[PDB]
Parts: sequence; C-alpha cells; structure tokens
Amino acid sequence: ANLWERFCNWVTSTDNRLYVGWFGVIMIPTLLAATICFVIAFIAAPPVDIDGIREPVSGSLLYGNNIITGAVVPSSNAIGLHFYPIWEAASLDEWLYNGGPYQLIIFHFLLGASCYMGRQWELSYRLGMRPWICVAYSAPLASAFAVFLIYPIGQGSFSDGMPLGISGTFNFMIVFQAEHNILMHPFHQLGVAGVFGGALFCAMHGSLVTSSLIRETTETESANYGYKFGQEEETYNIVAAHGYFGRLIFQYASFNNSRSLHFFLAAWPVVGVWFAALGISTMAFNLNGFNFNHSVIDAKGNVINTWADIINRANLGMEVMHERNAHNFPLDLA
Amino acid sequence: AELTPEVLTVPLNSEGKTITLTEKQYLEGKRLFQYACASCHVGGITKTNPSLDLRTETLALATPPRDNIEGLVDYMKNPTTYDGEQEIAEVHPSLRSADIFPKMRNLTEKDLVAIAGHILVEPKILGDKWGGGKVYY
Amino acid sequence: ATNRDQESSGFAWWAGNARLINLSGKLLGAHVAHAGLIVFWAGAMTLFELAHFIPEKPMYEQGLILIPHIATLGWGVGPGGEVVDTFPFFVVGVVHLISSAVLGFGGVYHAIRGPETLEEYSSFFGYDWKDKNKMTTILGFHLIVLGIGALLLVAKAMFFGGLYDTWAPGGGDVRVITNPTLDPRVIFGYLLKSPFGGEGWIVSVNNLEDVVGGHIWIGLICIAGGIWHILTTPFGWARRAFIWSGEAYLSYSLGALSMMGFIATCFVWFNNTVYPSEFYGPTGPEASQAQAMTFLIRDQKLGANVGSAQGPTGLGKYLMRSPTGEIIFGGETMRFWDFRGPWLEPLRGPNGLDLNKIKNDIQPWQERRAAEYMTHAPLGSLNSVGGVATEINSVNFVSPRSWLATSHFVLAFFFLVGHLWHAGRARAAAAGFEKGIDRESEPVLSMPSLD
Amino acid sequence: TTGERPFSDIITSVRYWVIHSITIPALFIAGWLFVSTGLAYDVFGTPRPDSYYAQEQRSIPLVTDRFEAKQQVETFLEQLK
Amino acid sequence: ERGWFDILDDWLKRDRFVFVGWSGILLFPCAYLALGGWLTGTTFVTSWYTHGLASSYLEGCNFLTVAVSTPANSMGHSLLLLWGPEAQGDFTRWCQLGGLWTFIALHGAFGLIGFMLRQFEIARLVGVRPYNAIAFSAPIAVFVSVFLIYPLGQSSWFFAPSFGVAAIFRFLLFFQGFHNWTLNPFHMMGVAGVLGGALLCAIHGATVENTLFQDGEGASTFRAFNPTQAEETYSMVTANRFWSQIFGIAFSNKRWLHFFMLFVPVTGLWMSAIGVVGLALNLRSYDFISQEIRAAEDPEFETFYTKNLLLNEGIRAWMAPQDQPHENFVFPEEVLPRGNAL
Amino acid sequence: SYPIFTVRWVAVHTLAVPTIFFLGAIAAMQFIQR
Ligand code: CLA
Ligand code: CLA
Ligand code: CLA
Ligand code: CLA
Ligand code: CLA
Ligand code: HEC
Ligand SMILES: CC1=C(/C=C/C(C)=C/C=C/C(C)=C/C=C/C=C(C)/C=C/C=C(C)/C=C/C2=C(C)CCCC2(C)C)C(C)(C)CCC1
Ligand SMILES: CC1=C(/C=C/C(C)=C/C=C/C(C)=C/C=C/C=C(C)/C=C/C=C(C)/C=C/C2=C(C)CCCC2(C)C)C(C)(C)CCC1
Ligand SMILES: CC1=C(/C=C/C(C)=C/C=C/C(C)=C/C=C/C=C(C)/C=C/C=C(C)/C=C/C2=C(C)CCCC2(C)C)C(C)(C)CCC1
Ligand SMILES: [Cl-]
Repeated sequence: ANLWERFCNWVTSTDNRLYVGWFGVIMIPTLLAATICFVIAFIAAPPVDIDGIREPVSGSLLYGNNIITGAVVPSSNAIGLHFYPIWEAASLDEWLYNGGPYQLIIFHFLLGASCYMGRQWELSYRLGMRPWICVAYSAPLASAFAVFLIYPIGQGSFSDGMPLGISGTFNFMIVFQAEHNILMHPFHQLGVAGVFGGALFCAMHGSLVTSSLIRETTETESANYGYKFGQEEETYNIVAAHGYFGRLIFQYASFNNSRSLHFFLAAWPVVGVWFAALGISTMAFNLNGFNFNHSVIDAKGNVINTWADIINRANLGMEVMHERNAHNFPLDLA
Repeated sequence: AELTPEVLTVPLNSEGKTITLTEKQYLEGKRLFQYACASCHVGGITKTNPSLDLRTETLALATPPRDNIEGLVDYMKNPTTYDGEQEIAEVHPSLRSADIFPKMRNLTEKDLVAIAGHILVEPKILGDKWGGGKVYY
Repeated sequence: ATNRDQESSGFAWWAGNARLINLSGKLLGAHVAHAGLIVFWAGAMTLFELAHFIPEKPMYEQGLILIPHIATLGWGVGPGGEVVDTFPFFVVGVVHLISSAVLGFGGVYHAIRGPETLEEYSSFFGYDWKDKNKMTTILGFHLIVLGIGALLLVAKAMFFGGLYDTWAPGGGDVRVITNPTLDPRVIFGYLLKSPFGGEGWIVSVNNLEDVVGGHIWIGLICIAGGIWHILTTPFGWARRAFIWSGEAYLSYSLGALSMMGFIATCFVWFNNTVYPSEFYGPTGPEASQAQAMTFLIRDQKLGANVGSAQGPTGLGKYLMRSPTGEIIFGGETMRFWDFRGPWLEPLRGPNGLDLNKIKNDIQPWQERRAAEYMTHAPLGSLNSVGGVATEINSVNFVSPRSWLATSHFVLAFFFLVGHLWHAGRARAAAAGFEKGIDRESEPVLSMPSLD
Repeated sequence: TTGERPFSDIITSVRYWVIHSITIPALFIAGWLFVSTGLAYDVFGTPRPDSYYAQEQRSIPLVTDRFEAKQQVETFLEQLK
Repeated sequence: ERGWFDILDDWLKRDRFVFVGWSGILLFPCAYLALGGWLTGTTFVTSWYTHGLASSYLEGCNFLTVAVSTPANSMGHSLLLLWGPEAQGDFTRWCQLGGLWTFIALHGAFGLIGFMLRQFEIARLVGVRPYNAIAFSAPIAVFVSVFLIYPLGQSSWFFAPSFGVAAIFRFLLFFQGFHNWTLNPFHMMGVAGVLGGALLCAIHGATVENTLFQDGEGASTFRAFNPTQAEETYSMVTANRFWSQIFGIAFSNKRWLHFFMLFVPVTGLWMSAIGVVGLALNLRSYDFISQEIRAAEDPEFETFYTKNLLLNEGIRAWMAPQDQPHENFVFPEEVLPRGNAL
Repeated sequence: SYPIFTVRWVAVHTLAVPTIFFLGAIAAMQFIQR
C-alpha cells in the first residue's frame, strides 16, 4: 500500500459522495475555473468590442444589464480564431476590452463537459452497469461544441460564437436564420422532431405509468408512498397500460416490452439532437437550408411568391440590420 | 399572362430596327447567361461592381449604346468602360479574351445573340426586379 | 446454418454482423467484399465525373471531388491548372472499376463458399483476438503496406512527373520536387504548432517540399514500426492498460478514424496547397479577402486613396492593422488576415500589405483571380443554389470545399459515437456485465451507503 | 386478437392481389386524368400558369370586401381577356 | 331496460381492431375531414386571391412550401360556412376565399375534443386512471390559443398560422419581429418544459437500458422481459447510486419520477399558451423601459437587447409589404432601415 | 372463417382509396410545363 496506490484507490473509490475518477481529475479544475470566471464576468466585466470595430457591447449586471439582457460577450473579431490567454495581453484591461473572458470560459467548459461524459462512462464501469448513458449525453455535448467551437471555426472567428447570455442566445439564433435559413434545413427539422417528440413521449410515458399505478394507498395520502425505494416488484401494471393505449390507437401501435419501450424513449430525442447538432456543424461550413426563392414562375415569367419567398423577406430584414456598422463591402461572406 | 412575340421583340440596332426572338432563343439565352454570366450578373446587377447594372435604361446611356442586340453582341466581343474610353477585355469575359476566360471558348455568334436577347427581354417581364437587387427579391 | 440465427449466436438480426466475430473466414470475406465496394465507388464515380465534365468550366463549377484529387497529383493538367488531357482520369476510373470485380470475387467466395474459420485451415492466416503476438504481427504487415503507400506519393513527386504546385512562379504548374524537406525540426515542428489562428498545426503546410519530405519520414516510420511489431510482443505496461478483444480493437480504430475525419474537415476548409483553389474553389477566408481586394481595386481606379480612407467605425475602410501591427484588409474580413495565397502574396511586404505595391503593382491577372474567388465563395443551399441564404435562384453552385467538409464532419462525428459505443461495450463484456446486472451479485448492494 | 382476418394473411392471398391489381391502378389513373384533363383547375378555382395575371398588369387580384368577395373574384376572372 | 340505447352502447364498445365508442361519433368524422381538407388544399388549392401566393402541388409547390392559407384579411373573423353569405354555396369560390382554413381549424378543434373524450372513454372501460387525458389538455390549450384566440384578438383570421411547413416558419419569424416573443417569460417557461421534457425522456430511457438486470443469456437484452413478470426489469438501487454520485441528486421514488415526466412538458405547454393569449391583444414583453431610457440618452450604451430590436425593425420593414398585401404598404428604398453596405 | 367487410375494412379504405387517387394526380403534375 504505497502512496500512489492509495491515491489511485481514493480517486476511483465508489464510496465518495461524489465520484471523482480520472476524468474527474480534469473535470473538477476546468469546471471550477470556467464557473468562477463566468460568475465574476457576468456581474462585473466591462463592455467588450465583440465585432472588432471599437464598438463595445455591455454584458454585465453592473454596467446596465438585467438577468435577461446580460451576457459574457464573445471575444473580438480582430482576434478571429487566435488563442488569447491572459498572458498574451499587455494588461488585464486589454484582455477584458477584447473579450478574453469568453475564450477562457468556453475552452475550460468544453474540456470539463467532455470529461463529464467520460466520467459517466467511468462510474458505470465501477458499479457493474451497462455503459451507454454517456452516449445519450453526447447529444447535448455535441450541440455545445457546435455553437461554441465548430461554428467559430467554419466562420473564422469566436466573435460569431454563441454569447453566454439569454438575449445573446436570441441574437445568435436570428443572425443564424438570416445567413443559413436554418428553419428550411432538414437537420434542424429533425431536431425539432427530436425535442417535440421527446416532450410528447415524456408526457406519454409519464401519464401511462401514472394511470396504471397499483392501488397501495388511501385517498388522504400521496400515491407516491405506495412505492418503496428498492422494492423487488413493479409499482404499476404494464398490461393495463398496454390495454389502454393499444385501444386508444390500435393494439400493434403500443408497446408491451418495457425494455424496447425504454430504448425508444432513449433513442428518439438523442438521435434527433444529434441531427440538430450536425445541422449547426454543417451550416458552419455554409451548406445551408433549402432555397426556393423565386422557384415558382408563371407562363410569362412573372415570379409567383410562395411562403418561402415571405421567409426570404424576413431573412433580408435580419441580414441588412445585423452588425449595422461592421460591413464595408456588399457581400457578407462570413 | 404569356410569353408573346410582342414580349420577344427587341431593338436590333440603334436605328430602330427590331428583331423578334423565338421562345427557344429566349430560353437558350437564359441558360447561356446562367452558364457564362450569372455568377456576377444574377438578377441583372453586377456583384463585383454594383454601380453598373443591366437595366435597359442603364444600357441606353452607355457609350456606345448597349440597349440593343448589336451593341450587346459587340460588348461580348470587345467590352469597354461605360464611357467607351477603355477596353476591358483583360478583366471582363469576352471573345477577345476567351484564352483567359475559357468559358467563352465555346460560344458562337448565335449564342451571343441569344444571351443579348435574354438581357433585353427579362426587364420587360420582371420590371424593377431586373437590376434592382435585394430590395425587390 | 452456423451461427446464423439469434438462438445459436445470441445476436439478433439487427446486430447480425456481430455473429462474425469468431468466424475469421467469413469475417475475411466481409472485409474483402467491402473493400471491393470502396474501390467500386472510386472507379464508377470517376467515370461519372468524366462523362459529365466540360473542360472549359472550372472543376469547382461542376460538382467534382475525385478528378480534383487526380489533377492535384499532376495528371491531366498544365499551367494554371488547365486540363490538357482527360485520358489519365479515364485510366484511374477504369482500373479501380476493374479491380473491384477481383475484390468482390474474393469477398463473395470467402463469405459464402470458403472455410468459415481459418484456424483449422492455416495457422498463418488464422488468428485469435487474444493472441497479442499474432495481432501485432498482422498490424505490422499493414503498417509496412501503408508505408509503401506513402512512398508511392514521393515517387510520383520526384520521379514520375511531379505534383501540381499552386505556388509555382507563373501561375501554378506541375513541378517535379527535387529537394524534399528532410530536416526533422521542420517536419516534426509542424506537429508542435498550436492549432489556433495564425498557426494552424499541420493544416498550415504550404509548400510541396514539406509535403513530400513529410511523406518520406512517414514512410520510413511506418515500415520501421511494422518490422518492430512483427518481431515484438506487447510489453507488460501495455498489456495492463488495454482491453484485448475484437470489439476493443474495432473501438480503437473507430476513435482513430473519427480524429482523422475531423482533421480532414479542417484540411479541406483551410488549406489551399494540397487542395488547390484552381480545382476545389477558394477557401472561405480566401473569398472574403478577395472581396476586400476587389473593391480596393475598383475604388482606387476611381481615384480613392485607399491607404488613408477612414471607414464609418474609425478603422480604415480598406486597410487597417492586425493586433500585432501587420497591414491587412479591413471590414469584417479582418478576421481572415492569416490567409496566404499566390494571387495575394506579391502585394505583401515585411509589414504586411504594402501600400506602394497596392498603388503601382496590381496586375490584371490578380483582379481576375479576386473577382472569380469572390463570386465563388463556399456558400450555398442544400439544393445547390449558390450564394447567401437570401439570394435568388439562378446559379447552380455549392463549393466542393463545403461538400467535403460537411460530409466528413458528419462521418467523423458518428465515428466518435461508434468509438464510445464499442469501447464502452468492450470494457463491459471483458469484465462480464454487458448483458445486465446479476441479481444475486448486484455490486451496489455490497457497498456502504452514501449517507 | 379482435377477430378480423390478419393483414399478413390477406395481403399474401392470391385473391387480394387479383382484386387490387385492378383497383389500385384504376384509382391512380383516375387521379392522373383529374389533372391531365384540367378538371382539377376548374373544380378548385386554381390558376393555370397563364392565368395569374393579365398580360401587362402586375397587381395581385386580392379580395378586399367581405360580402362582395364572390363578385370581386368573378370580376378579376373576366379581366383575363 | 335493454332498449335501443343500450344495444347501440353494446355495438359501439365492441372489442375490435379500431375501438369506436360514443366518442368516435365526434372523433372520426372531424379528424378525417380535417386531415382530408389539409391534403385536398395542399394538393389543389391556391392562395392567390387571399395572400398573393401559390400554395399547392398543382401550382408547383413542394412539401415544404404547400399550405392551406388563412382567409383574406377582409373576411374578418367570419365562420366562412360553405352556405354563408360570402361563398353562398359555391364550392369553388369558397376554396378561393379561404373556406378550407376555417373548415380545417373548426373540424380539427372538435376532433381534438373527440380524441380527449376517447381517452376518457377507453380509460373508464379498462379501469385505469385518466392521466393520459389530463396530459392531452396541454396540446389542446396550445391549439386553441394559437389557432383560435390569437387571431380572434387580432384583426382577422388572416393573422392566424397557415397550415403548412414554410407557412409556420413565417409565423415564427413574424412573432420575433412584431412581438419580440423570445423575450416573453411565458415562452421561456414553455421552452424549459419542452427541452426539459426531451431531457427527461432521453435520460430515463438511457438509465433503464443501462441498469437492466441480466434476466437472459442473449446479447440482445430485449428478449429477457415478460409483460406479466412481477419484478422490476432494471435496478432502481443502482440507478439511484449512479446519479447521486454523478449529479449530486437522484430519483428514489419511481412513482414521483413518472409523475414528474408528465408534469414538466404539460406545464410548459400550458405556460406558452398563456403568453400567446397575451399576444392576441398585442400585450407583449417587447421592451425593457429602463434600457430604452438609458439608450435614448447615451449613444454609447449597447446591449444584446438593443441589438435584437434593430433586427426586429428590419424584419418588420422588409417583410410587411409582401406579408400584409391588403395594407398596400409602399416603402420607398430610401426609408428602408439598413446597416452599412448591406 | 373470417368476415370480409368489417369496421376495420371501412377505416382502411377511407384512407387508402383517396391516397392512391391523390398520388396519381400528383404524379401527373410532374409533367406540367409553364
Ligand atoms: C458491406 C456490407 C455487408 C457485408 C460484406 C456483410 C457480410 C456478411 N454478413 Mg452481414 N449484414 C449487413 C451488411 C453486410 N454483411 C447489413 C446491412 C445487415 C442488416 C440487414 C446485416 C445482417 C446480417 C445477419 C443477420 C447475418 C449477416 C451475416 C453475414 C455473413 C454471411 C452472409 C450469408 O451467409 O448470406 C448468404 C446469402 C446469400 C447466399 C444470398 C446472396 C449473397 C451474395 C453474397 C450476394 C452477392 C451479389 C453480388 C453482386 C455477386 C458478385 C459476384 C461477382 C463479383 C463475381 C457475411 C460475411 C450472417 C452471419 O454472420 O453468419 C455467420 C448473418 O447471420 N449479416
Ligand atoms: C468500421 C465501422 C464499424 C464496424 C465494422 C462495426 C461493427 C459492428 N457494430 Mg458498430 N457502429 C459504428 C461503426 C462500426 N460498427 C458507428 C460509426 C456507429 C455509430 C452510429 C456504430 C453504432 C453501433 C450500435 C448502436 C451497435 C453497433 C453494433 C455493431 C455490431 C453489429 C453490427 C450490425 O450487424 O449492423 C447491421 C446493420 C444495420 C442494421 C443497418 C443500419 C442501417 C443504417 C442506420 C443506415 C444508415 C443510412 C445510410 C448511411 C444512408 C441512407 C440509406 C437509404 C437512403 C437507403 C458489429 C460488430 C451492434 C453491437 O453492439 O454488437 C456488438 C450495436 O448494437 N454499432
Ligand atoms: C464523401 C462523400 C461524398 C461527397 C462529399 C459527395 C459530393 C457530391 N456528390 Mg457524390 N456520391 C457519394 C459520396 C459523396 N458525394 C456516394 C456514396 C454516391 C453513391 C450514392 C455518390 C454519387 C453521386 C451522384 C450520382 C452525384 C453525386 C454528386 C455530388 C455533388 C452534389 C451533391 C448533392 O447535391 O447532394 C444532395 C444531398 C443529399 C442527397 C443529402 C443526403 C443526406 C443523407 C441521406 C443523410 C445521411 C446522414 C448519415 C450518413 C446517416 C446517419 C443515420 C444515423 C441513424 C446514424 C457533390 C460534389 C452529383 C454531381 O454533381 O456529380 C458531378 C451527382 O449527380 N454523387
Ligand atoms: C487481404 C485479403 C485476403 C487474405 C488475407 C486472403 C487469404 C486467403 N485466401 Mg483469399 N482471396 C482474396 C483476398 C484475400 N485472401 C482475393 C482478392 C481473391 C480473389 C482473387 C481471393 C480468392 C481466393 C480463392 C479462390 C482462395 C483463397 C484462399 C485464401 C487462403 C489461402 C491463400 C494462400 O495461401 O495464398 C498464398 C499466397 C499467394 C498465392 C500470393 C498471392 C499474391 C497476389 C496474388 C499478388 C498481389 C500481391 C499484392 C500484395 C496485392 C496488392 C493488392 C492491393 C493493391 C489491394 C487464405 C486464408 C484459398 C482458400 O480459401 O482455401 C480453402 C482459396 O482457395 N482466396
Ligand atoms: C496503427 C499504428 C500503430 C498501432 C495501433 C500501434 C500500437 C501499439 N504500439 Mg506501436 N508503433 C507504430 C505504430 C502503431 N503502434 C509505429 C509507426 C512505430 C515506430 C515509431 C511504433 C513503435 C512502437 C514502440 C517503441 C512501442 C510501440 C508499442 C505499441 C503498443 C502500445 C501502444 C500505446 O500504449 O500507445 C499509447 C500512446 C502513448 C502512451 C503516447 C504517450 C501519451 C501521449 C501524451 C498522448 C498524446 C495524445 C495527443 C492527442 C497527440 C495528438 C497529436 C500529437 C502528435 C501532437 C500498441 C500495441 C509499445 C509496445 O508495447 O511495443 C511492443 C512500445 O513500446 N509501438
Ligand atoms: C465577373 C467576373 C463578371 C462576369 C462573369 C460577367 N460580368 Fe459583365 N460586368 C462585370 C463588371 C465588373 C462590369 C462593369 C465593367 C466596367 O468597369 O464598366 C460589367 C459590365 C457589363 C456590362 C455593361 C453594363 C452597363 O450597364 O453598361 C454588360 C452588358 C455585361 N457586363 C455583360 C456581361 C455578359 C453578357 C456576361 C456573360 C458573357 C458577363 N457580363 C459576365 C462583371 C462580370
Ligand atoms: C457478402 C454479403 C453481402 C455483400 C456483398 C458484397 C459487398 C459484394 C460486393 C461485390 C462487388 C464489389 C462486385 C463488383 C463487381 C464489378 C464488376 C462486375 C465490374 C465490371 C466492369 C465492367 C464490365 C467495365 C466496363 C466498362 C469499361 C471496361 C470501359 C468503360 C465503360 C464500361 C463501364 C462499360 C451482402 C451485404 C449482400 C449480404 C450477404 C453477404
Ligand atoms: C505526412 C506529412 C507531414 C508529417 C506528418 C507527421 C510526421 C505526422 C506524425 C504523426 C504522429 C507521430 C502522430 C502521433 C499520434 C499519437 C496519438 C494519437 C496518441 C494517442 C494516445 C492514446 C489514445 C493513449 C490513450 C491512453 C491513455 C492516455 C492512458 C492510458 C490508456 C490509454 C492507452 C487508452 C507534414 C505535416 C510535415 C507535412 C504534410 C505531410
Ligand atoms: C376537404 C373537403 C371534403 C373532404 C375531402 C376528403 C375527405 C379528402 C381526403 C383526401 C385524402 C385522404 C388524401 C390523401 C392523400 C395522401 C397522400 C398525398 C400521401 C402521400 C404519401 C407520400 C408521398 C409518402 C411519402 C413517404 C413518407 C411520408 C415517409 C415514408 C416514406 C415515403 C417516402 C413513402 C368534403 C368532400 C367532405 C367536403 C368539401 C371539403
Ligand atoms: Cl466587410
């Protein structure tokens, strides 16, 4: 029992209140760093010249923001994709003006959250479980990579990364629609089916299981006391649930295998969010949604507008107003 | 509304002679314009120099006038600046510079007429949309 | 029907190829049949591209991804990337297509006719996944093959016509590479560059001497390690770190391929040396710089002093300073000042863009090249409408760089998911709980409670 | 089970296919002819490519009154010469 | 008493392939007509006289751009009955005037009522609690507030959503430019309920699938389950320890877990519906007055809030003339808001 | 043994019959020229 073996057994111990593990050795310092910088910057950081045109945007609470408008502002367009740690600035004041905090937060967060995915794999190994909960987490994780890293790479600048804020999120979404027509992209459409479908199946499963709870309690108590943690027997009658839902639609549209039902609940939103993530990541390289602008032409050649052309009018209004002082030449090529 | 011979009748030269194109010429002109020209001139504007468009009114005040078949066919052989003062074959696609603009190598005289005809007919169809830019999309 | 249903094998039909894990003879067939599919596509797609190819149009206006790979190797093209002979494209297509029949034949034979297992038939071609010596020997064979493959590229560059060099004086041309870079500080210095802006890690390789010399190093390294892994067996520290199973080996390769797919995505998006813009179209950064260049040229011709024109923000309308002082194009393209390309570098001085060269030395071929690349920026819709999302139909264009980057990001992403899937499963199966928790032996019931 | 004949039973029976090798193409062709005779345009009131506009007008025939809307459409339809 | 009522009751509740029930008398015609009207309209019917748009396969639209569009703004909130004073029994005029839109929306409304009566009816026959019907109140609140209350507060049905893919996208973008709907906290709660619902769905399914007991020998774990087995098929104890150690907290009560999965998406949809009721009256969360006072007086003050309003103003000015043709907006080029160069 | 005309039969055909008719109508539209 030497000191390295003692340390290894504590790191990988299944008795810690929170599991550490080898992934946790990276996860913990990187998430702490990102969290501490985020909180301080959200409250107190001075305005940031996001678009590199010497037009600083105020993101913090002390500089006139509330919870809805506040943000950690992405780093300067003059920096592009250059690495900008604190020690590359001549002073902290320079680093703050140029949006140094954004880079420090996202790089530490992406590291920590990737390790959070490994840590999910790791603990499942130590406890004797099957290993794929982390595969489900890869879908939200891939999405974070798409809006903080992949889209900056394809567009050449972290200043087009998603801001760390509520209104900054909306700004990102609107500009995205103007330049890529994401609503008309099938991968975003699959994403919407993923989350709408996930919400639907969530309420579906919850209502069916809740509707077939076996009577174990009186009317004056919560039905929740009819289940005891660790009891051997199931707490609801899946045959009754299947008999209700099979008659609601038809028999063969209803599950009677709890394992394949629960697999479907896992797979539908995960797959859908993978597609949403891949949409952002492929529109990062400007393969955009369907363009049916002026697709319908009459006999003489007049343009007959469709709803797609009305979408185009909306997108143009977003296009011409976004970053109103940032373009000198007629084409917004990135 | 229909693509009629009236629509397809355009000025042949500056002296007022008209020529009437066939539907096939018009459609061939559209295809060849997309092949050789629309990468800069989509919709009748000019992406590398938005000050000059392909509106008939703009073509009429060029030097020499370009609002007719002969003027446009000549422009595609030996393009000039708007005031006629300089020859710009070295930076604009033309038959004279087909060596450096290889897409011009397989255009025949008949093709130039059809492209020319497309440029003159389209504003009669689209109105302000032709040469108007995003405002009219 | 050996192992050909769920009862015998334990795998349902939707995991049916897992029934092949311990059937090396059928498993050999599956792999050879599949390789035939790859070689089939390469040959057939090339012939399709050739049949649809108009030599007067730029390749990148025609939806081509394979012919550009052949042209880059120096076949079929001359000065400026002009196509001089389409016959080599024909040959490459035909020979791959004919070969796929041979591979398809062996694959179909081994899959359904030959011995299902090879261990009874030949101890040389038979293998056990758990046999660490045999597994590294098969690995060593394939490293030697890969090393020969890398040296074939060197042979083409140095002895069989050369490579297309976008940087060659006079506009780009096929050039024989006579002095490949061999200094290992240069070759391996690429590996230690930051991957961030202005550095670019290995994606920044910008000259053929470094490309050819790096393949010399890679070829020798692969052949050496191939011999090393034939002669040796894994050391004790390596034995204790890995899982030794078929599924585990698959998962390591899935990890490796995912990483390579992401690198390929950035290579084709940023690099204009081994993906020449003459064939693939301009990079995104390139077209953005070309717009700035185009309007600088237009306005200067109208009499503007572009060095001293102040733009609406106070930064130069045309020119400004990078954060380290270099003179660069202005506007939103300030983010792209790391761009280097043959049409632009003649205007570059020690301090960046040189105002005297801008005023006096811009040649018409540069104005042509910047107007072409500005109007062929890699932007376009899924139905191949070229340009910004609000553009109208007219131009049938999506850049090959967008096609190659998006497809390989999608593939690399799913191959990372496959690595997680199979690495997690390989660990669980080796330890014995990939089918669930043993009720009588549930590990958590033997652990102290957390609170 | 609910007593109806299984679907897999029915659609593998020769009699099913004897009947439906006729009824299915007959319906498809009826659908084709609904369009190719131009009847679909007249039933639903949908413009043909040559009837969105009059030859020189560029204004939409937009309905602008509630209770004379029927007459407004009929007037727009006359003006097509 | 076994009269005709009871004999009909017998036939309606026969255990057949498609259950019918008393609710089926409302449900089946209304659902079928709403669906048939949408397919009929998207295949054959134009929007030329109501919107200036092509909108059917017949006109050349594809699956993304077909729609049954709303009626003309001049119809107001008219029921647009086929026998009403606008169409006067003329089926062709009715189609051209937008009669199919109210037809789909009204038969759809009663169809939805019929589906929820069906959930109650079947639940009462089988002997289960009616929580599936209670959860379906959330889709009904959404449909009623977006497709009926919202246009009823506006000038006419024209501003309701049109029934089509790209038409709904236009509806989303209209709501940003005109209502600043992303800023609305009732929408925010809806987003939380929907994304949180999707989260719960994925995480509960993956947890069950990765804490399964080994109840069989096959590598495909699906076969080792029997619908009438009494035992839980996965380990609640191991699931609880895993999540407690990964995330800090975990479910320990499986009945609470599944009630929560009902609660979260249902409550979210209900909140979003309340916000849309407000938008019916233009009672928006459009501005923060404190931001506007500061920004009016201090031309150096800029936030992501003020940036988005500029985007909204672009949306309004550039889409309004085509999107609202009955208003006859003529906006000369010189009044259109535009940044530099673009 | 089994009946032919059931409720299920009616439900199947109220959906399937118009579907085929509509698919023929939409197939014909692919050849319409302006
Ligand atoms: C690249 C794709 C690929 C390849 C190479 C293979 C290969 C194989 N599969 Mg797998 N499989 C695949 C995809 C693939 N599969 C997919 C997509 C699924 C899901 C549907 C499966 C599901 C699956 C199951 C459930 C099983 C397999 C099995 C097998 C093995 C035996 C097949 C057999 O005996 O059938 C015999 C079939 C025939 C004799 C019919 C014709 C087959 C030939 C090969 C067609 C070739 C046509 C070709 C054009 C001829 C060219 C000849 C010319 C070159 C001269 C074989 C090695 C089996 C196995 O593991 O056994 C141990 C098995 O049980 N597969
Ligand atoms: C070199 C790559 C490679 C190889 C050799 C394998 C091999 C295997 N995989 Mg793995 N896998 C991989 C990559 C690979 N995988 C990747 C990249 C992923 C992420 C998506 C996975 C995710 C995965 C899962 C989740 C599972 C496996 C499983 C398996 C085993 C059974 C596979 C089977 O029979 O499928 C049969 C093939 C099919 C049923 C066909 C799938 C159809 C796909 C989805 C169509 C894709 C669409 C197509 C690209 C385009 C549309 C086509 C359309 C228009 C016609 C086998 C050992 C199984 C296992 O664990 O066994 C131990 C299993 O459960 N794999
Ligand atoms: C590396 C892969 C790759 C890339 C980058 C390209 C790129 C291109 N192809 Mg090529 N091609 C490929 C593979 C590729 N192809 C393959 C495998 C085939 C045989 C099927 C072809 C056969 C082919 C033909 C016949 C043609 C092209 C053409 C083209 C050009 C136009 C593409 C287009 O319009 O797509 C349209 C876009 C789509 C069809 C989108 C597909 C979406 C898929 C189905 C989603 C799949 C996601 C994932 C794989 C599934 C995951 C499922 C999950 C459960 C795990 C473009 C340069 C055209 C051209 O211009 O030739 C000169 C042309 O005519 N290609
Ligand atoms: C990597 C692929 C691969 C591997 C490992 C094997 C392995 C085997 N094959 Mg199979 N086979 C393959 C591909 C492969 N084959 C192909 C492509 C075909 C169609 C031509 C066949 C058709 C085939 C038949 C008809 C038979 C076998 C048999 C065998 C077994 C004995 C072979 C032997 O001892 O040859 C000794 C070695 C040689 C004769 C040297 C051959 C050198 C080749 C021909 C020249 C090229 C070398 C160079 C590396 C090729 C580069 C190709 C690259 C560009 C792709 C052995 C297990 C036999 C068997 O199964 O017994 C029951 C058998 O009867 N194979
Ligand atoms: C496909 C190619 C391949 C594969 C699969 C293997 C596989 C193996 N090698 Mg072999 N090897 C190869 C090629 C390959 N080798 C080549 C070309 C050479 C000649 C250079 C060698 C020379 C060699 C030696 C001398 C040894 C091995 C050993 C081994 C075994 C242990 C590997 C290990 O622990 O890596 C894990 C990797 C490390 C421990 C590296 C350090 C960890 C760093 C920090 C990770 C950095 C990752 C980072 C993201 C890098 C990004 C890029 C970077 C360059 C900037 C394993 C069986 C060992 C063995 O057991 O021999 C029998 C051993 O001693 N190999
Ligand atoms: C970008 C590389 C271009 C392509 C391809 C084509 N044109 Fe062009 N055109 C371009 C520019 C920059 C200009 C202005 C030239 C100047 O400095 O004066 C033009 C001009 C024209 C004109 C004159 C328009 C006018 O109002 O006088 C015409 C008639 C014209 N271009 C036609 C034309 C044709 C027919 C093309 C395909 C063969 C074509 N252009 C391609 C830029 C580019
Ligand atoms: C195993 C298996 C499988 C798979 C298989 C495979 C994958 C196969 C492959 C195969 C292949 C891979 C094949 C190939 C073949 C080829 C061929 C057969 C070719 C031919 C060619 C020719 C004949 C040519 C011609 C020509 C010329 C020469 C010139 C030009 C023109 C032309 C083109 C005409 C599956 C999945 C099904 C399942 C079962 C099992
Ligand atoms: C060709 C070329 C070149 C060169 C190149 C080179 C030279 C390369 C190299 C490369 C290399 C040389 C690479 C390497 C890699 C490595 C890796 C990738 C590793 C990994 C690792 C791992 C993965 C591990 C893991 C682990 C851990 C960490 C712990 C324990 C356990 C385990 C083992 C699991 C140049 C650029 C000049 C130019 C162009 C061309
Ligand atoms: C309105 C109205 C009415 C009614 C009518 C009806 C009732 C109709 C129906 C109709 C119908 C009932 C129709 C249908 C149609 C269908 C269709 C048109 C379909 C199509 C399909 C498809 C196209 C598919 C596709 C796909 C998908 C989706 C996915 C999978 C794969 C695939 C690709 C296959 C009446 C007379 C009463 C009165 C007046 C008004
Ligand atoms: Cl700009």
